[PDB]
Amino acid sequence: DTLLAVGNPADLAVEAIRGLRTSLHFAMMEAKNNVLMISGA
Amino acid sequence: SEFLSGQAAAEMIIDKVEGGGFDYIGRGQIPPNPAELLMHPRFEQLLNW
Repeated sequence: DTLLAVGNPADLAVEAIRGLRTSLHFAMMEAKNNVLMISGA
Repeated sequence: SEFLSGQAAAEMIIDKVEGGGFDYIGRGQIPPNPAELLMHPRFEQLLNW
């Protein structure tokens, strides 16, 4: 019940999430504001 | 690493290859947060200089 990005910062999943962060830093440009909404099916 | 973390200057990192003819900057000590270090603006300052 603790964040993976804190307990094991060198896990593969956290590396993939850092890749997602770098993707977002370019995707989230020229957006009308700085709000991100993560949803699902 | 020792430059990105801020505990070194831009001049003590550059060394000369013996049988080469080009300078180089080694990684240094392995950090615990590489990808988070590389985002520091000092990296861009180093490249611009």
